[PDB]
Amino acid sequence: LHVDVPKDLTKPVVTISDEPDILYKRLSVLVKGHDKAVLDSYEYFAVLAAKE
Amino acid sequence: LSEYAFRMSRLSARLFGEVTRPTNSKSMKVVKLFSELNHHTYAELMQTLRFLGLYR
Amino acid sequence: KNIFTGKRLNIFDMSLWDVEFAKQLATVNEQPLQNGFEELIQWTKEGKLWEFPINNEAGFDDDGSEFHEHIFLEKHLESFPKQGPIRHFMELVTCGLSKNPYLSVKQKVEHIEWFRNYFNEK
Amino acid sequence: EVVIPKKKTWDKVAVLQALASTVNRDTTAVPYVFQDDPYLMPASSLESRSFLLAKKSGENVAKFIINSYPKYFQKDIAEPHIPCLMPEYFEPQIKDISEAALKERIELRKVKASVDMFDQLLQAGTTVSLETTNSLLDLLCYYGDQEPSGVTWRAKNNAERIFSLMPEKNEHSY
Amino acid sequence: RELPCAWKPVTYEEAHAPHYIAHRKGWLSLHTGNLDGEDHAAERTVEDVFLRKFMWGTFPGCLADQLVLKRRGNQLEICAVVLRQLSPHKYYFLVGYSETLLSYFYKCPVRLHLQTVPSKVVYKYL
Amino acid sequence: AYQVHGLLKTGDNWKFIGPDQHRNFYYSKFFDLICLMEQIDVTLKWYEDLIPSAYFPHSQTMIHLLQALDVANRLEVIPKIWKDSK
Amino acid sequence: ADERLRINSLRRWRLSRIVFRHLADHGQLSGIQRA
Amino acid sequence: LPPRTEKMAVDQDWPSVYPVAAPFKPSAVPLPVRMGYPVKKGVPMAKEGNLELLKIPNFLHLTPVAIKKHCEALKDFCTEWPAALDSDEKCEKHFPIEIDSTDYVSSGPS
Repeated sequence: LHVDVPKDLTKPVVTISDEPDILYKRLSVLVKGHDKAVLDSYEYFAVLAAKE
Repeated sequence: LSEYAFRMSRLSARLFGEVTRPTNSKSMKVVKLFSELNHHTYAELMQTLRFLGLYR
Repeated sequence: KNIFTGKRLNIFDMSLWDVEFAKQLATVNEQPLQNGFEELIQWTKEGKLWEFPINNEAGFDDDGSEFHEHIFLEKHLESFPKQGPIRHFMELVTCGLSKNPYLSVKQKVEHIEWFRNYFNEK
Repeated sequence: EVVIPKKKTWDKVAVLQALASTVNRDTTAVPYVFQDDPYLMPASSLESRSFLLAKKSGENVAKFIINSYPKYFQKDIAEPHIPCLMPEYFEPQIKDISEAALKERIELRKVKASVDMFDQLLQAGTTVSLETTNSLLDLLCYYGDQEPSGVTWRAKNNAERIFSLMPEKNEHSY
Repeated sequence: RELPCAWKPVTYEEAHAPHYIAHRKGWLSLHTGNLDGEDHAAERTVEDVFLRKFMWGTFPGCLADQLVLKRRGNQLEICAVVLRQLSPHKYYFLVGYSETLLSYFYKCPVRLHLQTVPSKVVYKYL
Repeated sequence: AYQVHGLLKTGDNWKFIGPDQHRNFYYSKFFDLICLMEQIDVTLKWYEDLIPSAYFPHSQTMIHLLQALDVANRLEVIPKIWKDSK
Repeated sequence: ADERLRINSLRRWRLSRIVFRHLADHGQLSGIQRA
Repeated sequence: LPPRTEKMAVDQDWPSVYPVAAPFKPSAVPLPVRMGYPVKKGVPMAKEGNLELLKIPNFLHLTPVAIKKHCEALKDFCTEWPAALDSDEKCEKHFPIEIDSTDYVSSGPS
């Protein structure tokens, strides 16, 4: 799209509840696959997303 | 084996739900017993779809 | 001046038909899917796709039961002998049942009732 | 001091909606409903409509075969259960002459079956409740004595006969 | 008349022997069932067997090449390669039919991703 | 025309365009308006942004676009339009 | 069944080997390669 | 009819082409990617009709640009770790109990 763009976008509703949230010390994600390249690409994706 | 350790072992059995009374191991078999617990549908579907005129 | 100011009527101040009326209202915004995210959204609203983050016990509640119903089943042994060898056999039976994660409370209770019956005929 | 922040709850599709709101429409592609394959992308509006109609015709034939023979698709494997993938039953299950049967036919929108059941109930001397006959009247009035797929109102049709036959007429009937 | 008188191209996949399944050839079906700890490998195998039979029976003489059965959660993506001999309207009709029938058979959101080719893509000759 | 398009884009308003016939009618007349009044480059931008993703043009829309090109004396672009029409 | 279990108390692919080989040899069984 | 990659500009918005996980489409991917062991005096097979490129679980729908755009819009859903818990040493101090629970992502109907 170069001129024809959506004017406004309906962002999803995120309500700040009143309850306290769970806290996690650690979150270990073990991904198992038959291919090393697939797991390497997934590692790149997950690590990047965690960084942003 | 001290009497103290025996009474304490059957106490810990009460705490963790293990059988407090030692029933040897032969009668324990039902404890294990109660610890654990289509060519048709394929066949007509292929042939049913066949005479409708969409399969082979 | 805008059309929104002027004279008015001044008259007033401040079943199946409904079902099909609402279904016809739905058609007003019934458009074809515009991309893949929209397809995933429609599918998950329909209940097609899995919920993410995935919950391995999604759609299952074990009849809202609590742990004490699964661990402490000796209150179903009240109608049995309290000190004979059936007390031994049935206490050990319920110990076995209390360690079963695959059954719900209802099946365990029915099983205990079957032993109730079986001993009563015998 | 450990200040536990508050839970943020979002509706079941918030993340998908946010991701979609990130992405704009593709200018150089046909709408998502068609295949991107060059031999399959429609070239003209008439061609696009023809493709869409063929797609829907295939879907409708699939629904026809599924509903015709539920037995081959009654085997559920998925957890959580998905009701929208189960066969839909259109045949009345209650066979005896009773007001429940008439309600069942009315729910299933079987106009002729409902009228026949009402006449059988009258012949049996069973008093039909006001709500049941009102629902039958609603079905007849909406569909005009015709089975679901304009129809012109015919004098002395079934709706008028039902209206005349009621011992008591309330606001809803009129 | 008398017994003394009476007495081939390959695709990429047909060309390769089984022992190249992880060296040069890939895998057609892809699912997590066979992994260590994961369950229902036999069920996925039966699903693939029925699904290949049904695709080959529903698009006769159209499939240039074997299917590719991918799985993401519930999703079942049938990435098939077909030809351009049959009319496009019949492709659309069959795609709709097969998707709906397979979705109601496996109780999961099945999908089709046909790729038409002008003709079978030869790799070599054997 | 721009006001109506902007309103159509506000939030989820696009769902109001209606069936395929109505969408084709709306977009054809919108593009006709653009061709008859916009300076040429904006017409071409809209041409790429609307066709074929939004709707499949009719012959008269292409005639209008060619007339707009004529008025803009940018005859150089015509082969691209003919390839697109084919 | 359950009755039988109670009275007792009172006291990988599911295919034929060849059909496995054809699917395994054609690459139709995921992750099963030849050593 | 001709593939639509000829119409794709060199500075177009890639994430719009493949918003989500989609199979390999040689008519949609504007790349001359070739895959396959060449025959004697041959070349790796072209993308058009290539089954091997279609058998890859591609990451075309997850590019660094797409990933950054997605994570920019998903920031709205995140809370903040309580800054008091700077490290483990205070973490087993204020919140002694640790409950470990596991979840599994498989592929299938159940």
